[PDB]
Amino acid sequence: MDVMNRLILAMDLMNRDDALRVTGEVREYIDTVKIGYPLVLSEGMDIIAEFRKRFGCRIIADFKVADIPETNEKICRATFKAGADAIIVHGFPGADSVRACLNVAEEMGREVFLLTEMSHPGAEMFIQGAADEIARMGVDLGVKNYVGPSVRPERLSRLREIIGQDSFLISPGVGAQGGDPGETLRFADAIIVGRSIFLADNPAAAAAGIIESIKDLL
Amino acid sequence: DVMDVMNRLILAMDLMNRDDALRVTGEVREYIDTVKIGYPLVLSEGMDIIAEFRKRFGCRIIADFKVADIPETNEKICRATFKAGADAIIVHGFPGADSVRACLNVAEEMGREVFLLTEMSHPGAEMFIQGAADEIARMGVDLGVKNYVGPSVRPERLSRLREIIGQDSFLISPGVGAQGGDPGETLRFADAIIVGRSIFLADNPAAAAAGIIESIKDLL
Ligand SMILES: O=c1cc(O)n([C@@H]2O[C@H](COP(=O)(O)O)[C@@H](O)[C@H]2O)c(=O)[nH]1
Ligand SMILES: O=c1cc(O)n([C@@H]2O[C@H](COP(=O)(O)O)[C@@H](O)[C@H]2O)c(=O)[nH]1
Repeated sequence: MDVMNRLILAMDLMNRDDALRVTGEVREYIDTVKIGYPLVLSEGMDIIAEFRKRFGCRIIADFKVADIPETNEKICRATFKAGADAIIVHGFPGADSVRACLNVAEEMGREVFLLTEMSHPGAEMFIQGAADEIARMGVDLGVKNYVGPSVRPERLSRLREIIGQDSFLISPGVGAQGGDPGETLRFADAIIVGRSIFLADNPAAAAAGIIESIKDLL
Repeated sequence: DVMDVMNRLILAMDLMNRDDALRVTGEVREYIDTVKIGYPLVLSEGMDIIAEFRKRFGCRIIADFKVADIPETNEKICRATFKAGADAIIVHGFPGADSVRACLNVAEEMGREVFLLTEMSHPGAEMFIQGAADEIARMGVDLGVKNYVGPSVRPERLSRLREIIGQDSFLISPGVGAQGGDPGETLRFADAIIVGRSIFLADNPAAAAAGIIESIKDLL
């Protein structure tokens, strides 16, 4: 997966007008947008097709799928029908739930990203202790795409070690949550950035600035 | 101090087609006044489906969104969900206390309820969730969570969850019917059972619901 400027926009604005305007403002800097439930639940799944029509970007549906296998399959079907190129799945609910997602993705020509460890403080309670094993489970299942936390580079590095250099790894928590763009790209293929761009006075200037700071990694 | 679930039976409406979802829910409305709507239906038909159910049936709506993000995003998801008219939302506990608190804070501000999912009913739950479930439940109690979800298919685990949360907490339980859980046995511990496929895929969903209710008649 070739992500322009190694930068994925997390578009979590909840207003269609603002989301389209801001994305348009930064479109020259990205070709990959992560769309999550804040936008989808506020404006509908039709927003995905609208982004493809306007921007011709790839779309990662950040739905943190975390149900039983039966329901996971339905969620993935509905999501790929709406035009998502990929979907993010939690690993914590175990292997059968992940495999359900992998099956639908294969059927529809899409990718699954496995969320290992998360970036927020609460991740330390239960997720962090399971994260290495979740990553190994991903390897066992043939998962090739992973998500891990920018805010804990030692954990992100360990995740990279587990999955190998051939796997694709993207990482949120850059900017607002304190992660550093350059340090994160030591280990991740691409960084995910939301508020640092979309809440900025000048979103285009914010995006440009982040890219300038990693210019030599591109 | 808890929602009054008619017949102790909650419909899991996981049909993905608006016409079928509406038809089946209409057919069982005399037996059930509380409906669980999840992402299969919402991602297929939009959040306005919640409005449509309220308009047609006047049923309570539990949004089964298994919220499992960072606190910032959890807040936004809860806000959007309550704005659409959901009475309650289901939240995962495994992402930890700050993520749960974020949902509780929005629910408090907006006058709605959070249900905390503590262990799940599928085989995969044994890998990571089961080992964390007792602590997730205890965390819920510490945070002031009053409503919980736990699995019908592991009666020993459901019983332990009930112990942890106490008799005053509200507990609902899926996995009844299609996944093998027994209505009566489950209601030893849960306030209400959640049933999906064994009602909505039945030739006669009303008869399926009526039959389940007949089987637990002495527990109502
Ligand atoms: O561990 C994780 C996994 C995520 O998907 N995310 C997501 O990545 C984005 C981060 O946005 P921001 O740059 O504003 O902090 C949000 O959409 C959030 O839901 C995260 O922050 N941490
Ligand atoms: O542990 C759990 C938690 C759930 O929410 N569920 C949900 O409960 C419902 C079960 O439906 P069914 O009766 O068709 O098996 C589904 O909506 C599923 O997503 C579950 O099955 N197990």
